[PDB]
Amino acid sequence: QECTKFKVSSCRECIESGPGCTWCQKLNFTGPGDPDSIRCDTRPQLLMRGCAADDIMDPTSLAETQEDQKQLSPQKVTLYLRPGQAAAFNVTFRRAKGYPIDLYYLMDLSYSMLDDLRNVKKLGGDLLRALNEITESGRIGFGSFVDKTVLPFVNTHPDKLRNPCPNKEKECQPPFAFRHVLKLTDNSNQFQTEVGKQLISGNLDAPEGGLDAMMQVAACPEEIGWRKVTRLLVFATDDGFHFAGDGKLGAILTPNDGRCHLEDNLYKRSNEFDYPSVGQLAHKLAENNIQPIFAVTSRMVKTYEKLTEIIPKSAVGELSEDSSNVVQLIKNAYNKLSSRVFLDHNALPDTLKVTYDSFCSNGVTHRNQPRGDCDGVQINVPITFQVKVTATECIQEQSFVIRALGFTDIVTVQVLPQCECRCRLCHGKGFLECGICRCDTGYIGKNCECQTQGRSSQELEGSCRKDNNSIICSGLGDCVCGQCLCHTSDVPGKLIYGQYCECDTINCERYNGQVCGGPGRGLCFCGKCRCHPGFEGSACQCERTTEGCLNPRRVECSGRGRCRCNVCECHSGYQLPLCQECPGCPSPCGKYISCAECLKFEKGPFGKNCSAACPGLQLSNNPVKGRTCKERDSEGCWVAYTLEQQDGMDRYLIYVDESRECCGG
Amino acid sequence: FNLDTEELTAFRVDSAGFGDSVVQYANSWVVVGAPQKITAADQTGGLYQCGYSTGACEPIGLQVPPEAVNMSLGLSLASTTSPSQLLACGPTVHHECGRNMYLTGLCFLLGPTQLTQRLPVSRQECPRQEQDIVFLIDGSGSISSRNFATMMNFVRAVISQFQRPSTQFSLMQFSNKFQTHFTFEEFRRSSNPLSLLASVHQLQGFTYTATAIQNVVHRLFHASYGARRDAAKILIVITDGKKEGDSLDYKDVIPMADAAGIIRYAIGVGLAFQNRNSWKELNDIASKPSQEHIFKVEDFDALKDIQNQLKEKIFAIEGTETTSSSSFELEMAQEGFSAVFTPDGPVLGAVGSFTWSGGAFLYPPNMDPTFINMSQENVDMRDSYLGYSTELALWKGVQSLVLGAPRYQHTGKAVIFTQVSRQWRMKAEVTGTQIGSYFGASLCSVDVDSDGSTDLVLIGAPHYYEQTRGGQVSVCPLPRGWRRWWCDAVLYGEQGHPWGRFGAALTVLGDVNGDKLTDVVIGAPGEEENRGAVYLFHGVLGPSISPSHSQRIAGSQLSSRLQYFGQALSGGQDLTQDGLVDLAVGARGQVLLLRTRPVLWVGVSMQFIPAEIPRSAFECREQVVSEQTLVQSNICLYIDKRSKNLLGSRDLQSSVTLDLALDPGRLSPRATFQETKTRSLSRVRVLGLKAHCENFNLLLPSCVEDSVTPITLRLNFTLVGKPLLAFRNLRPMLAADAQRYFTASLPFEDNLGISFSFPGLKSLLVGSNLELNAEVMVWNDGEDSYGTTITFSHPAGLSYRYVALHLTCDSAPVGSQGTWSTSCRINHLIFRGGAQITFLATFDVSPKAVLGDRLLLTANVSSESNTPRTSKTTFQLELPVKYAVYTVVSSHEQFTKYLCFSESEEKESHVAMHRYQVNNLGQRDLPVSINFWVPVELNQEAVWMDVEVSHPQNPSLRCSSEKIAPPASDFLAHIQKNPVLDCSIAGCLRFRCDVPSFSVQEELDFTLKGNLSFGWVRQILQKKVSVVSVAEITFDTSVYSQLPGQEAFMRAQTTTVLEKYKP
Ligand SMILES: *[C@@H]1O[C@H](CO)[C@@H](O[C@@H]2O[C@H](CO)[C@@H](O[C@@H]3O[C@H](CO[C@H]4O[C@H](CO)[C@@H](O)[C@H](O[C@H]5O[C@H](CO)[C@@H](O)[C@H](O)[C@@H]5O)[C@@H]4O)[C@@H](O)[C@H](O[C@H]4O[C@H](CO)[C@@H](O)[C@H](O)[C@@H]4O)[C@@H]3O)[C@H](O)[C@H]2NC(C)=O)[C@H](O)[C@H]1NC(C)=O
Ligand SMILES: *[C@@H]1O[C@H](CO)[C@@H](O[C@@H]2O[C@H](CO)[C@@H](O)[C@H](O)[C@H]2NC(C)=O)[C@H](O)[C@H]1NC(C)=O
Ligand SMILES: *[C@@H]1O[C@H](CO)[C@@H](O[C@@H]2O[C@H](CO)[C@@H](O)[C@H](O)[C@H]2NC(C)=O)[C@H](O)[C@H]1NC(C)=O
Ligand SMILES: *[C@@H]1O[C@H](CO)[C@@H](O[C@@H]2O[C@H](CO)[C@@H](O)[C@H](O)[C@H]2NC(C)=O)[C@H](O)[C@H]1NC(C)=O
Ligand SMILES: *[C@@H]1O[C@H](CO)[C@@H](O[C@@H]2O[C@H](CO)[C@@H](O)[C@H](O)[C@H]2NC(C)=O)[C@H](O)[C@H]1NC(C)=O
Ligand SMILES: *[C@@H]1O[C@H](CO)[C@@H](O[C@@H]2O[C@H](CO)[C@@H](O)[C@H](O)[C@H]2NC(C)=O)[C@H](O)[C@H]1NC(C)=O
Ligand SMILES: [Ca+2]
Ligand SMILES: [Ca+2]
Ligand SMILES: [Ca+2]
Ligand SMILES: [Ca+2]
Ligand SMILES: [Ca+2]
Ligand SMILES: [Cl-]
Ligand SMILES: [Mg+2]
Ligand SMILES: [Mg+2]
Repeated sequence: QECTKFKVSSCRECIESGPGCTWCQKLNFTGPGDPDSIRCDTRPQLLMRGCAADDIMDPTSLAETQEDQKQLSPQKVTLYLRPGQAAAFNVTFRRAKGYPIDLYYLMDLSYSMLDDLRNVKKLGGDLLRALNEITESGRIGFGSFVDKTVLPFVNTHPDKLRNPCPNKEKECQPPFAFRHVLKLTDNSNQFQTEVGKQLISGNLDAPEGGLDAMMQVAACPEEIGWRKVTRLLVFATDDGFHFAGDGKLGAILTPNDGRCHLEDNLYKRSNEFDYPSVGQLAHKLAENNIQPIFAVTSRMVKTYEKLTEIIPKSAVGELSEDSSNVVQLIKNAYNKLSSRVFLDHNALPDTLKVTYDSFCSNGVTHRNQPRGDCDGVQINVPITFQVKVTATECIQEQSFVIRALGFTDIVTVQVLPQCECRCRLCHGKGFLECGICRCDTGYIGKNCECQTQGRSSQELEGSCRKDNNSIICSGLGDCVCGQCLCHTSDVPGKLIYGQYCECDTINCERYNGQVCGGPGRGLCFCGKCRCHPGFEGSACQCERTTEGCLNPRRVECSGRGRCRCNVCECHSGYQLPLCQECPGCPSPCGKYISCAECLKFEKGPFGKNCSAACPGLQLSNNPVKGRTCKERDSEGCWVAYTLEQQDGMDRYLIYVDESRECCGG
Repeated sequence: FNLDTEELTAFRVDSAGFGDSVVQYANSWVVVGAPQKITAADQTGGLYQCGYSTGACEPIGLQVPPEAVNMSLGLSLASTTSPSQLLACGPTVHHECGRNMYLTGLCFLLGPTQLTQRLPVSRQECPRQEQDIVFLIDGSGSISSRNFATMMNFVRAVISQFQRPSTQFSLMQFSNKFQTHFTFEEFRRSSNPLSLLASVHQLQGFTYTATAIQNVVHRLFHASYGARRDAAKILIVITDGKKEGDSLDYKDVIPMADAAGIIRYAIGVGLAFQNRNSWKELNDIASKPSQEHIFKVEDFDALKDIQNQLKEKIFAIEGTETTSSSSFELEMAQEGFSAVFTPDGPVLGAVGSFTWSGGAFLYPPNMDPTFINMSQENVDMRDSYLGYSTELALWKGVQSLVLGAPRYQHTGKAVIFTQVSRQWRMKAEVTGTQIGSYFGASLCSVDVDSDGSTDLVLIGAPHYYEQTRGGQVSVCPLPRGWRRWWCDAVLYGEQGHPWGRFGAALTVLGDVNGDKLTDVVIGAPGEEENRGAVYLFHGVLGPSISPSHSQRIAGSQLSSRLQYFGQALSGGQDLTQDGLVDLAVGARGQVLLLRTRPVLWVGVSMQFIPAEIPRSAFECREQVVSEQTLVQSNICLYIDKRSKNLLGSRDLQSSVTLDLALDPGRLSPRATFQETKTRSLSRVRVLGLKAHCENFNLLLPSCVEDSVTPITLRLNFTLVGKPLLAFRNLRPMLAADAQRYFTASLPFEDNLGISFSFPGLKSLLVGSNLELNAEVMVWNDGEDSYGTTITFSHPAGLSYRYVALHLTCDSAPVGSQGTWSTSCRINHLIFRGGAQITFLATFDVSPKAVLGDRLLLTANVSSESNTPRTSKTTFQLELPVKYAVYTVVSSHEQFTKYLCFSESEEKESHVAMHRYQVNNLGQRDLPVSINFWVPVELNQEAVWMDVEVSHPQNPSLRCSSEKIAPPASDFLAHIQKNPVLDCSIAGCLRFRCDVPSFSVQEELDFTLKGNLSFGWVRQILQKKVSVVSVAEITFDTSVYSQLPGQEAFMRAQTTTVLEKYKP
C-alpha cells in the first residue's frame, strides 16, 4: 500500500500520518547515522529493511458484535476505527410475517369526489377483511378533509358556506379543513355507520388542503388512536394539493408548527396556520413511522409519485373512477412498501462516513451506496447489508443508530477510536515506549543525549543539510543533536515538516481562492493535495463524479461529448451544459440527400446498401421536429426532407415527403 | 461583512402583522406594512412610515373606500426613485356579488410630488342583469304642465338610478300621435343620456294608451332599435288613467305584451288613483302582482327599490366543468398580490386570474391597462400562481417582466415576458426541480457591473428540502441572445436548518465592499426554530453571485424575542444619511434598519537600516557581550479608505494594536527590542488616513550561531475604527480578507542576470490562450548569492499559477495601479557562481483580460545582499496581443431553391429571395461589417432586378449599394466547367451592412429579395444554371481574430437554380 510521511516523531503519530503506515518497535533498529523517520514506513519496506513481523505495529480497524432477534441483527455493535481504514460489519434483515396494522383512511370530501363517496361507505367490511388477511390485529380508521375555509380556497359567503355544492343538492356539508370521523378500531360495523353519516362537501379551487390533514393525523396519535404497530395512511383524492406558501393568498404567513390542533375532532385553527411544507410533512411522517399510501386518480399519479422521492416509505396506487379498486390498490401498495427495504443511519458527524453494500434475495446487489436499498424482499427470506464505516480523524466517544425505514427496530453502533499501539536505558530524561525513547520536555535526542537550548556542537550538522548546496535544515528549522527541529509558524494550517524541513502544508494548487479547496474537499501535504473521502483531483478542483453530465435520462452529455470533472468535453461547436446543440455547425441537409433518396424511393446511388450507407438515419413516415431540407436527387428532381437530431454522433430521425418536385418530364 | 450589528435601529409597532412587508422609500423612510391590523370596521391592514432620525414609526394616513373590505393593506409593498413613488397594496378585498363573494385587490400609488391615487383606477363591478327599459309617457291634453313636468322629473330620477351599460332606456311620448324621443341604440350611443330629455315637449291631443303600448311592443323592443336579446324587458307606462278615442282596448294589446315576457309598471298621474275607472286602467296595464307594479308619479324611490339587479353566476368549482357553469376569469384575480415599478408604468401581479393561471396588469398613465399572462392554450398554467412574485429586468433599451409561478405542476417556475409588436409575449422560462420547493416564490433582478442592463435574476425556492438544510436560491443569468434560460448556479444558507426557508426574501444592497460589483442580501426567516437569519453575498466577475456568504446575521445574534427575522428585505438606499447603502430587514412585530460600515484598507512598508548586517557584529575575543549592535527598522502604515462615497469621512480616526515578533518559531531569537527586554513588542496608536511611520530599535548579540539565514520581523495588527460621533458612533473596519501577517527579512553579510523567452508563440490571442508559459533562465557569473528572489511584473490579467527545482512564490499587486507582481524566492539552495537554473513559470491569462495590443513582461533579479541595483539584468519582452471572437454567417433554411420556366418565358421573370443569419457565439462584443455579393447582370443584360437587402428584425441597421465590374473572362468556358453565375464572371452588386456593436449571442437576420430574370440564360448554352450570392463577415483584423480553427465559417453562400423545361 501507500504511506507518506507527516508526523514522524512517535508511534501513534506514525499511524495518524496515513492508513498504510506501520511502526517498528525494534530497539536500535536505526543505524548510528540514521534518523528515526525511517522507523515509520509501509509494511513491505519495513520487512525489506529487515524489520521483524512480530514487532511491526499496525493497528487495524475492527468490528465486534455482541449478539443480544432475526429481523434487525445485531442490535448492538462496537466499532474500533483507524483513520483512513474502513471497518465493516454485516446487518441481517429478515422480514417478519405477522406484525399488526393500523390503517387510517383519509378521504377527500371535496365536491369533485362526489361519485367516489358512495363506494367508500361500503368499504368498511371489505377493508377490514383484506387487512385481517394480511396480518392479525387489524384496525381501521377514518378521517375527512376539504380545504382551509378562507378565500380564495373557499367561497366564504354565508349562503355558500352552508351549501358549497354548485347544483342544489340536499345532501351536502359545509366546508372544513379536517375532521376526524372515527378513531382506529377493530369494529367494522362502527366504520360503516360513522362514515355513513358523513356527507359530501365542496370548495372553490382544485388543489385541496390534504397536507393539512395528514400533518394533523401524524401530530395527534392519541386522538387518532395509533398503536405502536405498523401504520398506514391512505390518502385518497382526484386532484392536487396545497403546500407551504399558498396560505399567503389568504393572508396567512404563519408556518405550520407541526403540532396537534384538534378541537372536537376538528382542525379549527386551520386558518391561523399555513399549509405544511412537503419537507415538513415528510419529517413528521417518518418520525412517527406513518407510511402514506397515495390513492390518486390516473391524471394525478405522476405528480404524487414525486413525493415518494422525498418520503422514502410511501407508495402511489392508481384510483379507479369511482374508487372501486381502492382495496386492491391498498394491498398492492402495501406489497410495494413491504417488498422494498431501506437501511439508513441517523445524523452523522463530519468525521464519520458510512456507506452500504446491499445483498438482496432478489438476485440484485449494490455496492457502496449511501443508503441500504433492497427491493423484492420476500418474507422470511433474509437479506444482508454490509456496513462500511470510515473515520477521518481520531474520534471521541460516539454512538449513532442504524434502523430500517418503516420499523422502530434499531441497531445501536458504538464507535471507539483506534490510534493506539499495544507495544510489547535511554540515558536519563527519556522513558522508552514502542521501540524508541520519548524524552522529557526541553530534551531531545535518540537517547535523549541533548538539550534544546544549550551546547549543540559542530560536525553533527553534516546530516542537517540535504546536499552540499543546501542550507542547514533548509533555513526553516534548528539543528539539535544532528537532526532538525522545525520552526513554528502561527499561520493557521501551516506546518513545516520533513527530515530537512523541506516540506510545508501551505504550498499547493488552488481551487476557488484557497489552498486545495481550503479546509474542505482536500488537505495539502508537500505539494500534493490528499483529498477527503468522496473527492479527488490534483488541487481537488473537480468535484466528485459523473452526475453533472447527464441528461434527465442519463445519456451523459448526449452522445456528442465525453465528461471529465462534470464539465462536458464536446467536439465542434456544441455548447454547454449538456452539449446538445451546435449553433456554429453547418447545415447537414446537403450530404444526406442520397440516404433520403434510397430510404424513401428505393432509388439513388445507394440502391440496396442503403442500410449500410446510412447507419445514423432512422426513417419516419410522419413529420418531425427537425430542420428543413431540400435538395436535388440523382435524376435531378427536388426532394424535401426534415432532420431531427438524436443523442449521438451524426444520428438523425429523417422524414421525407413522398411528393417530389420535378420540372415536368 | 460590514453590516453593523452592534449599533442598531429597532422599529416596534404592536399592530397585527407589523413587519411582514418592508420597503425603502425616497431615501428617507422605511415603509412598513401591517396587513393583519384592524384599522376600521370591516377593514384590515395598515401602513407605517419609519425614520432613522425619529427612531419611531407613524401611521401613513390613507382614506380607504367602504367596499374595500379586509384588504390586508400592506401585504405587498413596492417603491422606486426619480421620481420617488410608493406602491402599497392589499390583495384580499372581499366583494359580495350575489351569493358569491369575489376576491380582488386594491393599491395606492403615493408620491411627494404628486397626489395619491388608487390602482386599479376603478372599482370591480358585479355582473348586473341586462334590462331594456322603455318609458311610455302620457302627453295628451288631459295631462297639464306641472303634471307632465313631474313625469319627466320621474323619468330623470329613474335613469340616474340605473347603471350602464347594464340598463339602457327608451322613451316614447304618446297621445293620438306617437313620438320616439330616443331609441335604445340612440340612448347607448348618447355621450350624455340626460341631454336627450331636454328637447322633450308635450304633444297635447287625445289619449291612445293601448295602441301606444302595442306600438312599443312591436317596435321599441327589437334588435333593430338596439334592444338586447338577453335583457329583461320592462315597460313603464305613465298616465292619468284616462283613455279617450282609442280604437283598441287593453285586453287586446296586453296579452300580446305578456307573451313577449314584458314586465309592466303602471305609474299613476293626477286623478288616476281616485277615479274608479281610471284606477282599473292602471291595474289592467300593470303586471301581476298589481300592488307591486303600481306607484304614484311622485314616488321616485318606487322603481329602484325592487331592482338593482345582478346576474347570478355559477362557478366551475374544483376545475370541473358543468354544462351550465362558467369558468373563473378575473373574479378571484387578487390584483396587487405582488407589485413592481417599470418605466412604462406600475405592474400589479394578479394570482387568481383565470382559474389561478395567474398573470400581471401593466398600468400606464391615462390608458387602458394591459394584462400580461401565459397564452390561453397553456392549460398546465392553471393553479400555478403566476405573478406570485413580480420583478423588472432590463437589457439595454428593452424592458422585460419576470413573473413567478411557485405552484406550476407542484414544482414551480419563472417566466420572462417582453413586448413584441405592441403585445406582450413569453420569451423564456425556467422550471424548478423538487416538488413543493416553491421555485419562483421570490424574484430579484441583479445588475452586477452597473451598466444599466440586468445580468442576473435570482429565483427563490424557500421550501426546497434536504435532510440537513432547507431553502434555495437559483442564480439565473438573463437568456440574452436566443439561448434557453437556465440556472447557472445555486446558493444555500448554513446547514442545520431543514425548514430554514432560505430564499424567502431577496434584495439588492449594492456594492458594499467596493469591488465595483453588486452585492445582494438573502433572508432565511425559518432558521433556528423560526428566529430567522440574513445572508450577504458578494458579486463576482463574469456576472455571477459568490457561492459562499460574506456575512450571516442570525435573529438570536441581535436579540431575543426576535422571530422570522429576514421574512422581508429592502436595501440599496441610504437612510442613515452617511451616504452608505443601508438594509431594512423584516421581522415579526419588528423592523430592523441595518447600516453598512465604511471599509478601510491597510498597507505596510518595512525596511531595515542598515540594509545588510555588517559582519563586524560577529568578531570577538569571545566577550560574553550581547546587544552591542543596534539596528533601526522603519515601519509605515498607510490607510486608504475603500468607500469613496461616505459623507463626513474627512477625519477618519482608527485605533490599531501592533504586535511584533523577532525570528518567530525559532528556538533562539537572534534579535531583541531595546524597549521590551525580549523579542515581543506591542504598540497602540490612533491612526488617521494618509500615512504614519515609526522607527524601532533592534539589538543584535555579538556572536551568534546562525549567520546564514536573515533575521525576520513578523507584524500583525487588529484595527478598531474610532466611532465618528457624527452618524451615531458609526465605525470603520478593516476588510475581512485583508492580510494581517507581514514579514521583513534582515540579511547577513554578487552580480546576477536574468533572461527568459516564450516557447510556442509569437503572439497572444486572448480567450484562446488561457495560460502563458515563460522559460526563465537565471545565471550567476560572479560572487555567490544567497536568497535569490526572481521577481515578475505584469498586467492584471496575469497571475502566477503553481504547477507540479523547488520554488516558493507569492503574488500581490504593485505600481500606480493596473500592474501586478509575483516574486519567487529560492532557497534550500546556495546559488554558486557559474551555475545557472532554467525553469518554467506559468501565467494564467484571463479570457476577459484587457492587455491592449501590447503585453510587456518584465523580470527582475535580486539577492539578500542588496547590490546598488540598477545594474541592468532586468529583462523585459513584449508580446503582440489580439482578442478572440466566434462569429458565424450561415445560409437560412427558407429561401428560393429553384425557378422553372418554359422555353417561351424568356420575356418574363420571377421573385427570388436569399436569407442569411449572423450569430455572435463568442464571449466578446465586436463591431462587424457584413458584405453581400449579388449578381445583377451578365454581359450588360439584366439577371437579377431591383435587389434590395431587408432586415425586418433588428430594423436599426444601415446598408449601402455598390456596383462591381467583373474580371472579363471567357464565361462560356467558365460556365462549361460548372454552370455557376457569380461575381467572378458576372456584374455584381455589393451590399455593406455595418453593425456598430454586435452583442454576444445576438442574431442578425438579412434578406436579399428581387426579381430573377430568365432571358440571360440563353447566353449560357446550358439547360440549367446556378445563381450564387455570397455573404461575408468583416471585423477589424488588427484588434480581433476569428476563433482559431473556425475561420471558414465567416463567409457563406446561397444558390438558386434556374431550370427550363419544354412544353
Ligand atoms: C391569459 O389571459 C387571457 C386574457 O387576456 C385568457 O384568454 C381569455 O379567456 C377567457 C375565458 O377563458 C375568454 O373569455 C371568453 O370569450 C368568449 C368569446 O371570445 C371572444 O371575445 C373575447 C373578448 O372580446 C376575445 O378575446 C376573443 O378573441 C378571439 O380571437 C383570438 C385571437 O387570437 C382567439 O385566440 C380567441 O380564442 C378568440 O377566438 C373572441 O373575440 C366568450 O364566448 C366567453 O363567454 C362564454 O363563457 C362564459 C364563461 O366565462 C359564459 O358565462 C358565457 O355565457 C359564454 O358562454 C368568454 O367570455 C377570452 O376570450 C380569452 N381571451 C383571449 C385573447 O384568448 C387566457 O385564458 C389566460 N391564460 C390562461 C392560461 O388561462
Ligand atoms: C457480509 O456478508 C457478505 C455477503 O453475505 C460477505 O460478502 C461475501 O463474503 C464471502 C465470504 O464470507 C465471499 O465468498 C463472497 O464472495 C462475498 N460476496 C461478494 C459479493 O463478493 C461479507 O464478507 C460479509 N462480511 C462480514 C464481515 O461478515
Ligand atoms: C453503396 O453501394 C454503391 C453501389 O451499389 C457504391 O457505389 C459506388 O460509389 C462510388 C463512390 O463512393 C462510385 O465511384 C462507384 O462508381 C459506385 N459504384 C456503383 C456500382 O455504382 C457506394 O459507394 C456504396 N456506399 C457505401 C457507403 O458503402
Ligand atoms: C372582515 O374581517 C373581520 C375580522 O377579520 C370579520 O369580522 C368577523 O366576522 C365573523 C363573521 O362570522 C364574526 O363571527 C366575527 O366575530 C367577526 N370578528 C370581528 C373581530 O368582528 C368580517 O366578517 C370580515 N368581513 C367580511 C365581509 O367577510
Ligand atoms: C498577532 O498574531 C498572534 C498569533 O499569530 C495573535 O496571538 C493570538 O491571539 C488570539 C486572539 O485573536 C488568542 O486567542 C491566541 O491565544 C493568541 N496566540 C498566541 C500564541 O499569542 C495576536 O493576538 C495577534 N495580535 C493582534 C494585535 O491581532
Ligand atoms: C417580379 O416577379 C413577379 C413574379 O413573382 C412578377 O409578377 C407577375 O407580374 C405579371 C405582370 O403582368 C403578371 O401578369 C403575373 O401574373 C405575375 N406573376 C405572378 C406569379 O403573380 C412581376 O411581373 C415581376 N416584376 C417585373 C418588373 O417583371
Ligand atoms: Ca372525482
Ligand atoms: Ca381546494
Ligand atoms: Ca449589467
Ligand atoms: Ca461588491
Ligand atoms: Ca447610510
Ligand atoms: Cl286627453
Ligand atoms: Mg377536489
Ligand atoms: Mg288624456
